[PDB]
Amino acid sequence: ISNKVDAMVDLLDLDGDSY
Amino acid sequence: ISNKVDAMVDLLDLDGDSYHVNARHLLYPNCPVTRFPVPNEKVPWETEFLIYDPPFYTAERKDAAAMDPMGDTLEPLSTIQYNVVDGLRDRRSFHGPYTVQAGLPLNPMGRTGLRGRGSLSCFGPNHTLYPMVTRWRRNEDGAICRKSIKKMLEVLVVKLPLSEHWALPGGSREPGEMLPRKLKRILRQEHWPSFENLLKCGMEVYKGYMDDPRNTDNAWIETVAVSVHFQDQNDVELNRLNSNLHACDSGASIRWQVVDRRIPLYANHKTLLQKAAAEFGAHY
Amino acid sequence: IKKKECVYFVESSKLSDAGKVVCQCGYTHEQHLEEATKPHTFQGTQWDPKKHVQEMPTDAFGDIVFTGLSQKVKKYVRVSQDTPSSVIYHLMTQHWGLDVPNLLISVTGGAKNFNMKPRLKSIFRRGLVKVAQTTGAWIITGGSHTGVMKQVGEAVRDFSLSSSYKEGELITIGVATWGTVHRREGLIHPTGSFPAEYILDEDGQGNLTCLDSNHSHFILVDDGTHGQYGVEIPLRTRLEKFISEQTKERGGVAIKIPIVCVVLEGGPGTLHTIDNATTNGTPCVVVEGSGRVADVIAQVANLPVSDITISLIQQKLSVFFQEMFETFTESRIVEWTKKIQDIVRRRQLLTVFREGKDGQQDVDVAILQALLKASRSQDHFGHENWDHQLKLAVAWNRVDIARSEIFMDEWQWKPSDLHPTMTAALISNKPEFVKLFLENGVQLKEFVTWDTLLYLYENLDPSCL
Amino acid sequence: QDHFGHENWDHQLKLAVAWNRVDIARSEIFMDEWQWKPSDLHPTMTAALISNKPEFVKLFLENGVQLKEFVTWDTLLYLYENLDPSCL
Ligand SMILES: Nc1ncnc2c1nc(-c1ccccc1)n2[C@H]1C[C@H](O)[C@@H](COP(=O)(O)OP(=O)(O)OC[C@H]2O[C@@H](O)[C@@H](O)[C@@H]2O)O1
Repeated sequence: ISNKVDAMVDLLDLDGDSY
Repeated sequence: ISNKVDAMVDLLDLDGDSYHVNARHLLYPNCPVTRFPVPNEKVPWETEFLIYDPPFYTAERKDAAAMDPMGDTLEPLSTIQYNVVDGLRDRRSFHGPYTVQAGLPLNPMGRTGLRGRGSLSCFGPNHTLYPMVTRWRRNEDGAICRKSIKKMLEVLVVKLPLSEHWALPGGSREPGEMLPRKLKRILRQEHWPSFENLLKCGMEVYKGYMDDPRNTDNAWIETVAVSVHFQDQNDVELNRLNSNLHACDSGASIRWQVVDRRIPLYANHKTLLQKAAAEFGAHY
Repeated sequence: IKKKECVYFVESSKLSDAGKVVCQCGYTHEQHLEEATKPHTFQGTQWDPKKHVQEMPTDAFGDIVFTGLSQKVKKYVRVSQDTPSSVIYHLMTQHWGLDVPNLLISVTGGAKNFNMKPRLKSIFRRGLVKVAQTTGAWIITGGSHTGVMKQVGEAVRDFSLSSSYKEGELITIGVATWGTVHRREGLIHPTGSFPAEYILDEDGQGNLTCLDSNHSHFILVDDGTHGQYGVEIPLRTRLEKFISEQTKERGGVAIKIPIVCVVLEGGPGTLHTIDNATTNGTPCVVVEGSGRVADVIAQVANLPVSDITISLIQQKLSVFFQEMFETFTESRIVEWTKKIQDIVRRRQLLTVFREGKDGQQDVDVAILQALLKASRSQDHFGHENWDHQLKLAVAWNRVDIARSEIFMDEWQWKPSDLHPTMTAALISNKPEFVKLFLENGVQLKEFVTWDTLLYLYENLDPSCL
Repeated sequence: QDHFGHENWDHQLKLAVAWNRVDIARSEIFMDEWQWKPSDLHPTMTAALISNKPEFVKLFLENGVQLKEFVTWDTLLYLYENLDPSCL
């Protein structure tokens, strides 16, 4: 559980040439 | 785990101004005399409209309609003249010829919302200058002293015993205006010798209008900025002009102060220093 | 004790050199760093720096501790500009005790102080330390205490004093300029075994600079001059080119030491370094938004070659040095267009650390994506690139990358090809790679040969009973 | 506020000591890159020690206040005059 909550705390910060 | 679930419960609830300002206050330095509100759009009467009425107030001390110790007046009294030089009172403007529409003068840079002069002792634009003396902020050797990459200055400022700010040595020409280029504050603060000789060849920073908090709709302070600058570290002139400090006004403190945008100087003095700190590439 | 190979450029500067442009008192006249030829030389002519600048044994080579900042000893040495890179490498390894690095991390940018977003700080200074903690890498910073070279020192301070772990010491090498360092006086002593102290004074300095506190080692270069800034550049690239050519041996597999550049806010000189790095084939990484030259490159990184919109996009130099964007210079703008085009043209050698899209992955992962992409793009004659990448991954001790990048790709490989790597992993005691190779199908019953056992027993732990 | 140089930072730290808000005292006036020497925290270190705020002691030790140099003879003499009056 402690290793999965860490996987969730970080998951919620997502808001011609021719020469 | 209990401390991290609390960090997650709270995480999921996320679904032009160039007209004179310091003169358009609500109060005036002394007595109630509250001004009339004037928004930014309605400051230039040249292309704006009336429906305002300022609370007439004049001279603040002795005689609103006489002001004999201060010299002039216009109380349906033609007498006075707002042009050329006249007698000991220039009454000219460094912003071109202004308007005498209502018989009384008008500060060209906008309508700041009053009728009579507060403390300025002349309806005509009073003339004054603020000579700032700057040295290059030497450290224990020549070096100079850069803040990040730009050099730093040191101006001379004086704090009056009761005044709660610092001011560049200024003044207003006392007994006469053609008489010495040797302003009254410096005279009281320094034993007058050759500061005149030094100033006459100084560089002119800002000829224009001063946003004093004492402009009403007339009698507005315009100023000229002379900035004598010293380059060497000691000089006959630096050592002399540090040894010529008498002052002795019971608390009047004259300390050399560094230049920054955080000096307790008045707002107009600060913007004048900003103008003077751009000719030499200073820090500010 | 090796004060004879490392020399320093010293020569009288006021033989005949006035200008005067920087009048002050004189061009470092008598009773200064100029001490040797204080009597009359022949003429002096025009200084013209082949007026022989003597290379005598160095007088500033010791151990420096900061008075009231830290309490751990730090090594430094004064080095001439013409010192061969091999001599410096031998000095750094054999006599400073530094182990051969697994990776070079060049940190470049701008000297002028600046601030970024707290999130960017918290991600960058937490990833840069972990890039080195696992790998045993070297951080070639900019030296002194201002800007990008100060922020990396802050990063090292944020680790070595909060989680002060001896296991995995942070090795940051500071390359700066002698003649630019402020208080180098009281640091000159020709018998240098002394632990002298540095008075970290940032106020006193004028057109000079003080050394950063948080740096494991210091290297100072000089021409016997004062106030010059562009002197350490042609000994940093030259040193890095040699360290990259140098090779590691370790247990069974030998690798070529990689190198990477990490940019931040930079001026005209950072852009030139970025261009020179990619030309030699060294990947570089750009963070998503902090600075003048970095952010321009970050924004124009996916566009095809269609440019000189730079007149508009260069506003990010908000202070507008040389007083605005159209008045930098037409020549300098047309020069920067070519440089930006050249940088963007090498897609493989350049990466940008886009915040929202890559930081959640990591900064560590992208900073190792750069090296893996460079190795993949390098010409290799068939199959050599995959095994070189695996060899690098063994030294990285990054099992997550070694899996997700060079085993999730569908290249041809036989289980026998992993035997030289299996031996290195067994010797170095990395059970996580043993598990990975057993998952991929390395049959031990066939891998364990008589010669493999004989070689393994010659590489026991020397500290074992 | 106009402050003549460096006074503003130390005034903010003085306020933060009284706030007993270590999170703000960190995130706002130590995450900003102003110049400071570890000696400048000594008057604040003494106040924190007297008021028994170990969270500020930890913050100042992280920022680099070396106790071996901070603890002077006069500092000890001043500290012993500000013991807990309710203590034995
Ligand atoms: N050690 C140094 N070297 C080169 N100038 C340095 C410097 N210390 C200072 C410095 C001095 C007093 C206060 C604060 C800072 N200055 C100055 C002079 C320069 O005119 C200006 C442009 O700022 P800049 O940002 O334009 O600079 P560059 O882009 O050219 O590169 C920057 C370097 O750092 C390395 O990692 C390489 O990457 C690259 O040689 O600052």
